[PDB]
Amino acid sequence: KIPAAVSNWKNPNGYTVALERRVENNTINDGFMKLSEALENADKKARQ
Amino acid sequence: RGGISYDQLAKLSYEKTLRNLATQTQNSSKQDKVQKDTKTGKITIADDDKLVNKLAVSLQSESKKRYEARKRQMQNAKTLYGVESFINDKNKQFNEKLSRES
Amino acid sequence: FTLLNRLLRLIVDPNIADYITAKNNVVINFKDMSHVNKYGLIRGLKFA
Amino acid sequence: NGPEITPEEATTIFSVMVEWLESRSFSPIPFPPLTYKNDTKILVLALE
Repeated sequence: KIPAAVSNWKNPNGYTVALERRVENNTINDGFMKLSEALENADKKARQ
Repeated sequence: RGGISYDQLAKLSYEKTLRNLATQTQNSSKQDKVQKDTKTGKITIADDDKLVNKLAVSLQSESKKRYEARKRQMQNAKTLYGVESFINDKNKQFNEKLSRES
Repeated sequence: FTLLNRLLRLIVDPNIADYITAKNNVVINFKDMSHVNKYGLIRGLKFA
Repeated sequence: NGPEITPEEATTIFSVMVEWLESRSFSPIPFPPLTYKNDTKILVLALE
């Protein structure tokens, strides 16, 4: 069974359809953890 | 679950009409050839005027009934669903198709 | 930006540094196409 | 793929900059005072 075809771009006829017919998972990487920590620590060391 | 292929459906309808016909026969019991020309091969088959009229009446009647029931589903169909905004009838019908797609 | 924020911390008060750092992450829009700018510099800012 | 800078290289960089900014004896720039003597003059140019 083929669903209906509803586009954001065009409604030539004027069919009014619910907003949910018009209307991501992955997280960060440990690289961000490492980098933020290194800048944090080296910053502390330098300031001290 | 579910759908049915166009053959099995055809058979079922055939049986249904057989029962209807057999009921005409019983109620009619309660109320109570081949010639081919030599010149041309045109075949002719003797016919009873009765049961032909009854046939035409049967077809017409069933067509009326189907047309009417579908028409009642027309009537209720538009009067039932008032939820979402609609510009015209055809919109509301389309969005009911979207209710069928769910 | 994780680095920019720090190297601007050295030179400038953390208020302006944080400001600049945030200003570069903005949704970029060309017609249909849109994406957050998560990485590189935007050279069009007056202070870029 | 995460950022490409790595924590080590980042630490090296930040260290370099700090060493310079001490070598110069640099003052982090002050955020503009609520009252600034030159503030009006700068504002006129930016609007121009």
